[PDB]
Amino acid sequence: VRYCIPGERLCNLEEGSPGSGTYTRHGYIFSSLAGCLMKLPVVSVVRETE
Amino acid sequence: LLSDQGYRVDGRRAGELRKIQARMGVFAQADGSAYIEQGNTKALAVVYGPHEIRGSRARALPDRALVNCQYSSATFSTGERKRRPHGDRKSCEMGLQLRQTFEAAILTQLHPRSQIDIYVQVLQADGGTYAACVNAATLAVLDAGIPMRDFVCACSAGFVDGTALADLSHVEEAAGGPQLALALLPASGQIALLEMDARLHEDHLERVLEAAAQAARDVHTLLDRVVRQHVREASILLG
Amino acid sequence: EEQSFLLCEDLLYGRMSFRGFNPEVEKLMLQMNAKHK
Amino acid sequence: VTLSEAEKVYIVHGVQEDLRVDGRGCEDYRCVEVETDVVSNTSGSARVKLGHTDILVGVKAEMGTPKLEKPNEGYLEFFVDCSASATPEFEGRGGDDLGTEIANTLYRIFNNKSSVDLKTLCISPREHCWVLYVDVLLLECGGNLFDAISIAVKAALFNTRIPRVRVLEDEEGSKDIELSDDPYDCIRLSVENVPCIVTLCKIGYRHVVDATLQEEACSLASLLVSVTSKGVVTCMRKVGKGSLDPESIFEMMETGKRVGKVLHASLQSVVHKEESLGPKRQKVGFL
Amino acid sequence: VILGNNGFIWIYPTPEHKFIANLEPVSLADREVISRLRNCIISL
Amino acid sequence: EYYRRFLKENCRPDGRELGEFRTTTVNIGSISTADGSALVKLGNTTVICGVKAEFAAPSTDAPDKGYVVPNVDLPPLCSSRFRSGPPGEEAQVASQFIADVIENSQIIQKEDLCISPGKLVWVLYCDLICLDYDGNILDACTFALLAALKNVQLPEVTINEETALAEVNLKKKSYLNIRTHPVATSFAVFDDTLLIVDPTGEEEHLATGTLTIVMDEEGKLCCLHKPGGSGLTGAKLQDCMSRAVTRHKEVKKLMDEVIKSMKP
Amino acid sequence: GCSLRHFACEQNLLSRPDGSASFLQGDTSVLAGVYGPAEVKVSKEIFNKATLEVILRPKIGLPGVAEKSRERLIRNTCEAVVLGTLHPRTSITVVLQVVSDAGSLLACCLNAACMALVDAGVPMRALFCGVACALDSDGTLVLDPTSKQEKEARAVLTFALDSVERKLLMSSTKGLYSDTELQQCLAAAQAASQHVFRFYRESLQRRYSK
Amino acid sequence: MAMEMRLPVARKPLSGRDTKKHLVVPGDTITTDTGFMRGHGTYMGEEKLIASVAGSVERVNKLICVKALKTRYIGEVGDIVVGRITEVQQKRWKVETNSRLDSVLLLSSMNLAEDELAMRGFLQEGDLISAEV
Amino acid sequence: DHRRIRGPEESQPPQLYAADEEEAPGTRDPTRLRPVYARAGLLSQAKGSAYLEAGGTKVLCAVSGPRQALRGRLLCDFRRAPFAGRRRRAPPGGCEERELALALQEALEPAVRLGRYPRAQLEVSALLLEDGGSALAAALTAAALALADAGVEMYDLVVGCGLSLAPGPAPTWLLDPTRLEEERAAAGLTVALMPVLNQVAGLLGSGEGGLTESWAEAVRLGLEGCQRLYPVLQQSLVRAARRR
Amino acid sequence: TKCGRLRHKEVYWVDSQQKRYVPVKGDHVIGIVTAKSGDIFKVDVGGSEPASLSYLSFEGATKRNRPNVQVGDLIYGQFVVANKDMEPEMVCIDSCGRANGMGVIGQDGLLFKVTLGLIRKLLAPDCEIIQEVGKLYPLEIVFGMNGRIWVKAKTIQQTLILANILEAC
Amino acid sequence: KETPLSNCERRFLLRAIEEKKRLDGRQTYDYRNIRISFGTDYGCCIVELGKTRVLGQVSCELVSPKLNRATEGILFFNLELSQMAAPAFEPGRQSDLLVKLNRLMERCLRNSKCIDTESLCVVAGEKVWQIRVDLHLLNHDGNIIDAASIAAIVALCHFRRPDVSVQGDEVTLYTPEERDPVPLSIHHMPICVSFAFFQQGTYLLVDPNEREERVMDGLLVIAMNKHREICTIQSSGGIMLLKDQVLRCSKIAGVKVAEITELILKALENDQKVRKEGGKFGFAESI
Repeated sequence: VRYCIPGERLCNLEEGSPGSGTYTRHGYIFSSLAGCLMKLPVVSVVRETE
Repeated sequence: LLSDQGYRVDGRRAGELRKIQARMGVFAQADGSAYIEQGNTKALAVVYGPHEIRGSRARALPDRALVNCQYSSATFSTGERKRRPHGDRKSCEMGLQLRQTFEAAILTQLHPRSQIDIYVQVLQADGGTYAACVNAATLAVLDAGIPMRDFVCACSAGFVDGTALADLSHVEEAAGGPQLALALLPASGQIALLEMDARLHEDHLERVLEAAAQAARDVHTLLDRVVRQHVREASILLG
Repeated sequence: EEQSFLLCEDLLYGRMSFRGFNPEVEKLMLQMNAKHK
Repeated sequence: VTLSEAEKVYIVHGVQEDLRVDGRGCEDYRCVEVETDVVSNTSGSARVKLGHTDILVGVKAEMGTPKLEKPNEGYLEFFVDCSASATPEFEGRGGDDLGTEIANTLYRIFNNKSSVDLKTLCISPREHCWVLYVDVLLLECGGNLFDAISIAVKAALFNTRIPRVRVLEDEEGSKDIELSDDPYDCIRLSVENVPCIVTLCKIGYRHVVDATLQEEACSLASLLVSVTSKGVVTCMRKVGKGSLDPESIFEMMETGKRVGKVLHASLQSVVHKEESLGPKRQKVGFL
Repeated sequence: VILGNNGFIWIYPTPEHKFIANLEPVSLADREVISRLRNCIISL
Repeated sequence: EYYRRFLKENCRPDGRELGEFRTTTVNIGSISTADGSALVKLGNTTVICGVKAEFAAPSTDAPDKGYVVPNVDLPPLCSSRFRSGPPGEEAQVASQFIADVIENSQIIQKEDLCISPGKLVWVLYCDLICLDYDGNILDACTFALLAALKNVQLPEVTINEETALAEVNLKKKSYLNIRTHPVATSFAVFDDTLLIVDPTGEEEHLATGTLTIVMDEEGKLCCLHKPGGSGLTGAKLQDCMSRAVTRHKEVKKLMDEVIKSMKP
Repeated sequence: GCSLRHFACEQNLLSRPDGSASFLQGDTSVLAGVYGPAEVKVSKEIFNKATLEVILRPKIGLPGVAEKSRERLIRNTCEAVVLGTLHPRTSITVVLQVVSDAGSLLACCLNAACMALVDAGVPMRALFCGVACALDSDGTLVLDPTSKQEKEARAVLTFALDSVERKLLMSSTKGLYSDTELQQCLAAAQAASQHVFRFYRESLQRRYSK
Repeated sequence: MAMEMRLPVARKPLSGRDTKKHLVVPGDTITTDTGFMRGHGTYMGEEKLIASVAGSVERVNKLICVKALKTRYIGEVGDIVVGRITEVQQKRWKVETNSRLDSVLLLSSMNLAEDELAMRGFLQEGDLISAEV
Repeated sequence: DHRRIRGPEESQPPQLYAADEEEAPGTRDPTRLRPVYARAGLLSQAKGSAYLEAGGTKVLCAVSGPRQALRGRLLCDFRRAPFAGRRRRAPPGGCEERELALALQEALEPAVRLGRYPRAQLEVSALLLEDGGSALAAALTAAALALADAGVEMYDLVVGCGLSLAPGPAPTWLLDPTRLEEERAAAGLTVALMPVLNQVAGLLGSGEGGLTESWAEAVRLGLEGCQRLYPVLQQSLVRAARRR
Repeated sequence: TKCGRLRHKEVYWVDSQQKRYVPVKGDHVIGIVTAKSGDIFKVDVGGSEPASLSYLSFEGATKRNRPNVQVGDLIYGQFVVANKDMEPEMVCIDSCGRANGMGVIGQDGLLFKVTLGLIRKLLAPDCEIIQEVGKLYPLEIVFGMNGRIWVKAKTIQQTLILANILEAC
Repeated sequence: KETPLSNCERRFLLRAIEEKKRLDGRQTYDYRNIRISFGTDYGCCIVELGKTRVLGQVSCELVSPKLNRATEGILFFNLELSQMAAPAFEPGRQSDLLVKLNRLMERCLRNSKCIDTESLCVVAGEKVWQIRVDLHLLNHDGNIIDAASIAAIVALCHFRRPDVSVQGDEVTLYTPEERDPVPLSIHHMPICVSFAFFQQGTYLLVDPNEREERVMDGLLVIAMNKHREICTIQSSGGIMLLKDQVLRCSKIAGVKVAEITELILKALENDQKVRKEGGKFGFAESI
């Protein structure tokens, strides 16, 4: 388990697909919320309440 | 000293006006734009014409048009700097009387659900502000082609030493006391608006009112030339 | 339990006329009177 | 909402290859009109006309308390009336919003203590000093709003004539002040250290000086650099919704100081051409 | 060019194919001819 | 929830029972630039009180009295019920409450604020910004006011040779004197004569009536503020008095311990 | 020996409002006009209860902060006594204009508001009235003080009381009193409330003569 | 990088007009021959045809009207028009031209429920359209 | 005017009447940061909150949640506390506060993506309790952390640092000054950049004197300072998330 | 809940001279047309919220025949639904399906407003003023339970004297 | 949210105008029966123009003078529309009628030189009396102009100010217990008369009430004097009128100002003869 901040990158496009609460730059998937991540996987970062 | 041996402070008699020069079509960005000057009083008028209501859509009347007038004086008009925000009372009135005079003769009947805005900005006030604003707004409306009943002209008059005076300056409104401005449409002789703040006796009243109306007619015999001159040098370029 | 006021005490009629002034009005008033009586 | 996105992408592709919608280059102003001394009820007056946009500036003189922070010399005051003459969008209350912001920037442009020589404005210290009321009344807003205001306030401060007053004071109350005659009044301000604002609005890979309304509306962000005559740079500002990459700041800063030199020298030459030419002549025309 | 019967004039480069948004960049000579027509319309 | 949903439990849903004057902490002298500062945290309700001092001219009716002006501001920082711009109704009511508490209790003689009677006099601006609003803003406001006026230090001033002189860092600071100690306790009233102590936001909002008692040491009542009605009898007010004495004793112990801690 | 000064009460003066109550207490004078059930803006839509606005204006100066606190006290007393669950999504406006300030404004204001809510016809559970006591330096209390008795005294208390069981509805304070003084002023206020509640019934019989 | 400033040049009248078009200002009287119908840009006053907008006059065998020089666009049947989209209402779009009201474009005229939410996609708020009236 | 309790007519601060010569604080290292204490989620009734402390500078921020192409619009309100600083400002303010609010709004919109918020608005409220130093940058940092803990979508955090110039004969830029170092100062600058995307989000700095090279060096030094300052904010927001 | 004199009939009821009308189910009320919105058009009653009317509720109307209702004309009818929960709605038809004088009143007759206690006094079967008024000269009047009186006589002077004598007691 | 007027109301009322008959039964040239009542303290008046109640109060303080006018006292007027007067008079909604009444009252009773300002100055430049009058509209059923002018003149006549004694630089005021408050110096009593014009100036009416203002299209205000001097006139409503009409209107306005000046003098005499013998409020003639 790990919590993540919006600025830091997660993985490349070959290792994962942008599913929810993230965004995609050239060669990278960056998180876009403050919370924990869950996861050709679909990785997405959410917060515990909603 | 205001009038001795028939001559005034400016050096003009009791009947004649100031020198007034009106220029039409200043701001091509807007719809109708006029710039008028009566002596040293500068007036600038912009009308954006019959555009549809942008926001607050409950304001629209079903039969006739709506007229919105806003009076704003420049902050550097007189010697003392005055501030137009938090100094709204004098202005609110000066806007509502413009609303009255231009709901009087603008033919709102031809424009249902229509907003006509008349913005007047005064750049240098030297007495007779209201008449200059009404004349600027009339030239501005007749730029934009909103069809109205009559050419509208306004002037002012005072009463000193048994004689009536026309088109007062700031000096004559300062010390004197009897002011009387009126707005007039001369095709029918109907007085469109009266303003008078004085201690004037009843037996003189009719006299100064005649002189006031007479001054208004002189304005109608001058600005008309300008308008015709303007529209003549339109048509030569067209056909 | 009901705030009525016509079916509390007693009312009169609907559109009461006078002086055979109108016309259809007299008949309506008569009908109302008949209902009352 | 003011223009579509297809015409946005056409404008940005015109921008990247040095031909905008009017045919100007990357670093070219359009024609700029400067008129001195319009309003005859001020100490100083200027009118400035760029394409569609119109800025008129009047400067008066007043007497008042200097301050308590800086006691021995005077200060400046700014008020911008974003009037209802320009758009019906700001009619009753929206003008005081935008007309706030411009005014704030001007304070920064005159927060130097080396901008304009305030030691000239002192009458007698801690008692009476002059307060330059500078009022900016824009007639019609047509794009690139900050450049013409700076050009106008520089021209109006050049036209500013302050009357020579010396105050005699006695052991009594004695507020008697002279106001000597002969309106010769050589308290004309030294304007050569007064800065001008240049915008550098960014549209694509290339940055563009003097955007119009379309060219601002297609753009994301903008840099706001105030340049003096020689090389002196007063406050910088980022204006805009978008972001801005770091090396573009340095490129736009050098381009800004270049355009600042050109503007300043040309304005000094033009206003000296005004005062060299017939102060009783020329028949000053606002039509 | 489209000369509307209201006060609009629209200027667009001519297509050879003879809707969909063709968002390709227009060539430079075509752009400069487009911008020469616009300034002449302004002057008129 | 509902009135039955809070009434059928008949025990506070926080976990606190009844008459549980909840956890209060203070910080003393945290904000260094102001002359006096107080931070009060009671049951995640957070109030900062700050005191500024400025010279001014007294009135003609009161030539030697000294002004003190409280202002309780409620920004939208705390909760979503407060809007931007001018202060709402709640801030004005709380401001007039702090004002007439200062007026009625006489925690400071006005006459001690004089410098030269007729020409210059101190003005104490007491500004109170709420940070997180849950409930009982009046208690936290007046208690932060006490702690902040405990932190008030003023420098020596003297008018000599037509010049007013102040020596701030010249070791001439002195504590402003206090006469009394007013402490407020506020109660929430449900309609079935079940009155509770120190309500929270949902707890006050579904409740009908509100009562407030400000008490000195001796048993003097500063003000009895009760809008809202819902019926009341005097024996209930005697019970209110009997509990508010104990809460006054507790908060005096707490404030004395914190001042003795920040003695050096 | 504790008794009020002279009362005078008048109904139905104004034409346009839904209710009108003039209340003259000694020298002081409060006029109250109340609009009945009427239309609300959408922002104040409360589905259970009726919104109850109170505006209070003194005659000199524009109204300020303390008057806002007083009119909040008025709105809470009235919504405690106005049976407002019967009329949902309607607005009742209670307007008060101070005619003559001779001391104890809140008592005369509450009496005028009660008579105005009666005559306008808004359904209520009970009547309510206001009185005031003044505690001097010695401790002799005076019911309904004058401006000079209010000025000299060390404590001024204003109580709004209820008509069913004489319970305390509203209380306002300028003073430094103790609890036993509070209890005595409350008992004297209950006796004064008995007198005023008889005065309500006498005037309401004086109206319905025809 | 060069900039240019100049003194503002005063406008010149620049005169031969050679025009006989008959010109009116509002308030004056149109010459009345019996058998005129009516016109737009004028009104009836005191049983006399009074023009109401400054400009030239046009005479048809039955129609007498006043043609102005600067008006906003008037609705005419067979004209082609360019317009800018302002709002996306439920059954129609609002199109702004330089007419006295924002023009309306019903969905039933557009050649492409299934229409309601997809209406936003293929005609964006703020683009430029051209159509017949 | 009449919605607050009025008092005296005109008041003066004591520091102008105070007769003392306050010494300059001396010489320091240029890249000497202040220690940073930040924690997020402090408030309860707000959706997201942050508290930021640096030496003598305190700032708090909280975010009201979303309420009811189309695009979101975050309007931000910036109030200074009336007892921050030597002189006491008016409780409305009105002149300088709107000027700082425009800096906040024009620096936060590159951070918050707004395509995910149709027809909604966000209220960012910043409050400056103690004006110990760099006033605009700490407000930016705390507003960024409060928006991040509030749960709105972003691209990056916003880290801002202010600069200042000592008016000596050799102008040497100082980093993160104190209030006395601004009072002695001639010119002060403030930058803020998103460190991951490495783009400047907003720069506002009033000048007294300089040259084009010196402003460039100050900008790149401020970028180094914010990039340097980032990880403490990172670990603080991680701990605040671990409380959740 | 109100001040008044208690009266009983075999129900207990109190009456009060009050001006504002509360919407009560099944009363004869003169209302004023505010505007029309499609099938329904709204009517001002003088109560909390304006009521609704459907054009098919008038006598002998369908989609083929619109009843002639103009904005700003008074209408005599009765409420079918009137409670605290929703906005009220009225009709101009009987329970069997005919109009017993309901609908548009018309023009040329003075409208004014009185207290509800005056209507509850005048519309008793034992009354005094109405028989004298009918005895003196010709006229015709309409009462409305929200406190509204419409009058018409042959001439204007008798209409004014009728209005004064009706409202002045 | 106000109740709209019927079409039949308009038609019947215009048909009543076309035969010169009002609603209540008076003629065209008749004011309603007025009543003047006084408060307990000085300067509190209640004017009933007939189902229209206006409250008037005069307060007075000591304020430092305005700098340009060092030797006279300031008058400050406030006509505020109370909430109880009309159901559409929500605060902030009716700005137009508020400004239109406020400026008319201010121009009349300031620029008419009705009450003296030069009698008020205590110490030149330092201490001067400052008079603030407040008029509250309580019930709206007719001319607010006429009733407001009556209430303001009666309140200025009835007000008394506390005495001050000037000795050197000592300014010693007294309580109302220690000295009798002197009455205020009044030159003359100007008053307003409202005229209603119907269907483009064919039919002249005096004093319209509520329905009579809703059906009208023209309003005119003439302010006159005891000595038959015209103080102020103002037109409103957007009507067009010939000068013969205002020339015949001044005469009727002179007759009316004479009668109401008679009523105000009877009011003051009756109130003073009441207060000479035990103290009360002095009713006044209602005719």
